[PDB]
Amino acid sequence: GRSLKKGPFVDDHLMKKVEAQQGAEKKKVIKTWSRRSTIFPSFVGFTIAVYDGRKHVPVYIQEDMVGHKLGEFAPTRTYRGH
Amino acid sequence: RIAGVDIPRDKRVVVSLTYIYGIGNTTAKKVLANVGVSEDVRVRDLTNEQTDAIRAEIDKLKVEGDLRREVNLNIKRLMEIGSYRGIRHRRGLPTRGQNTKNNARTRKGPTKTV
Amino acid sequence: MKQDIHPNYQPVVFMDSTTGFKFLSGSTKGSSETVEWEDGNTYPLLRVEVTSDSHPFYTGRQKFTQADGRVDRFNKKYGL
Amino acid sequence: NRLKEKYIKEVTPSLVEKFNYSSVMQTPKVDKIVINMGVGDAVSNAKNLDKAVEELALITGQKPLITKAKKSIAGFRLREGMPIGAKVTLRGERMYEFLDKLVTVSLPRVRDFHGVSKKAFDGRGNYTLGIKEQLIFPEVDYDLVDKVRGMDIVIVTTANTDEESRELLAQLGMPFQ
RNA sequence: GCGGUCGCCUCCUAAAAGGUAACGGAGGCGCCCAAAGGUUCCCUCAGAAUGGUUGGAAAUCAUUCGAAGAGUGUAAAGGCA
RNA sequence: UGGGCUACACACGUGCUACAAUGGGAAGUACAACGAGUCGCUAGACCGCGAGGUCAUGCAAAUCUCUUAAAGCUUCUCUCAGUUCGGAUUGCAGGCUGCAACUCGCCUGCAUGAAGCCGGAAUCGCUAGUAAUCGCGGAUCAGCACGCCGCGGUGAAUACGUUC
Ligand SMILES: [K+]
Ligand SMILES: [K+]
Ligand SMILES: [K+]
Ligand SMILES: [K+]
Ligand SMILES: [K+]
Ligand SMILES: [K+]
Ligand SMILES: [K+]
Ligand SMILES: [K+]
Ligand SMILES: [Mg+2]
Ligand SMILES: [Mg+2]
Ligand SMILES: [Mg+2]
Ligand SMILES: [Mg+2]
Ligand SMILES: [Mg+2]
Ligand SMILES: [Mg+2]
Ligand SMILES: [Mg+2]
Ligand SMILES: [Mg+2]
Ligand SMILES: [Mg+2]
Repeated sequence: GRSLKKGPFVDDHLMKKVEAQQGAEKKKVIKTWSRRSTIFPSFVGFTIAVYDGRKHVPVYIQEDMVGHKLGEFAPTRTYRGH
Repeated sequence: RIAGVDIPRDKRVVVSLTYIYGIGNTTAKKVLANVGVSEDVRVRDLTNEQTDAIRAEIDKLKVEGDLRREVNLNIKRLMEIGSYRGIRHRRGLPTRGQNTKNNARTRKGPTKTV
Repeated sequence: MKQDIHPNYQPVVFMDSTTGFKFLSGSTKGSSETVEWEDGNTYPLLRVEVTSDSHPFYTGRQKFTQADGRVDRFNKKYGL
Repeated sequence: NRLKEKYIKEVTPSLVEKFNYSSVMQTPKVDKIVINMGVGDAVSNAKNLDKAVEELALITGQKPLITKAKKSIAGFRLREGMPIGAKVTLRGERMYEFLDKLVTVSLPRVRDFHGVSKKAFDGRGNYTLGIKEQLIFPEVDYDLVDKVRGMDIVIVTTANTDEESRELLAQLGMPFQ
């Protein structure tokens, strides 16, 4: 998969927002279009409203969720059955 | 026998070890190399001391119930976080990016002609 | 006790293979190997790999590593 | 007899002290072990019951008594008097030997054995263990079993209270959860 | 006339002995059992709670409560632990 | 900017791989053609089990490279087994390309080993270097083919005849 040398990936604007909110007693929702961002241990404890193609779905971060792309946690399309 | 699974007796030792869950052809060759046992000799001819050494190698390995619990823990982990992968597991659909308009029988199951 | 209706029963010694902890108990199975025992008596022996003493629960210390969390895995992989 | 020796030597004084028993006669003890094997499959084929009986006999060392349905039940395709379910009663030396073997050998071999429950008490001081599967007893031979089956072992003691039963069973050796 | 009924057993009617009618109110019988008979010995139930693999309301097992609330081949009454 | 065209109870077409011994696995060994290459083809060497990474060479090319082709042939192993057939699905760990691989790429290692035992009604191509069968190149192209174009290797059976 992702080359180890390149290190983990995350959008700079999203990274800046989380860093500014790090010293926050109560984390506020972070509205992002960035599906590409990988989740980080620092990201733990936050709720991120990730765009799903038509709206930002909030998703809560936790230690288990770290290490995966944000966009995965927000399904794009809806299918109920036939 | 080795880890609680009666490996075939007449077959060659390499294939008999593969019959162990969690051990493929590559791992079987590796453990036989470690133990010094020839790959051709059948298990029914393998001496007890060879079996003890092979058991020691496998004990060092992680296989069978241990491996199944580990992999199922990962799948359970996906589902519990509720990832896209977890939902794929939940609904029995291809998780690695396959198309589903056709095929996908392996994950979906048998055809429902409706 | 009625005769000729019960399966055969005989005293048999047990040793924990992991530790060698030894105890005498009856059994229906028969072990070709026989060992001696205090009071100078020989009985069939059933070697046991997993016994009370061997199994981690009875000891109170568990061998398994409990796996590693993804946070720590990520830290290790990317040196963070 | 080892378990009996352990009881009389360690357990009896310990329980006497803990519960301040005026006379040693108050000491709770294991009265009997009733191993019950419920086999409804006997209705479909009595050979399942036969093999269950044979395996039970090998495990216990005594020929089991084949209980019968006291009442006909259509829900299970059951007819009154059908020989469904078996049991063995162990007392004295055989009781102690089987319990000791169960504690030492049988219990660890249970898959992912984290111990036995701690709430399975009748409320009077008698315990019952629901074994999910055989092959944990060394005599089962792990291959003769055409159908895997469990059982329900009932430890009946003279303890008036479940607490005394639990402590006695723990001291005798019981991996509660 | 049509329908019903015709012999035998049980209950109510039946008015605390017995008996007692109606095209009065309810049900059964035309067998069964080689033990479901005789005798000797032994035993006590139905259900409920609690606990318990398959197993679920409910199969089998255990403790406790439980005087009959079960069973008594076959209707009912009487009787029987 | 993000998402979709990649959905998915099912139906159909077109192909890829298989169901095994005329085979699979290990080792040895031999013979092509068509075409592509400047920031691209890339020799050799170091590291890596591998995908590849590092150093580095020649070549704008009948001059160097892609590129010692695969079936083949010769030995060893497997012995009729849903298997040492099968390689779906799935977990982990990697490689790359790219700002970016979750939606949603390819490839590799370990792990697993799905259906599948030659296929109903019917249906497709082909008269010879053809069918059948085996690899190789290329266009698109940062990355991505079981498709398409082309190339070469081995190499049949049958044509009685025009009734349908
Ligand atoms: K898809
Ligand atoms: K299709
Ligand atoms: K079509
Ligand atoms: K295709
Ligand atoms: K061969
Ligand atoms: K992708
Ligand atoms: K076909
Ligand atoms: K390409
Ligand atoms: Mg294996
Ligand atoms: Mg895809
Ligand atoms: Mg009167
Ligand atoms: Mg009267
Ligand atoms: Mg009678
Ligand atoms: Mg399309
Ligand atoms: Mg086959
Ligand atoms: Mg022609
Ligand atoms: Mg050709």
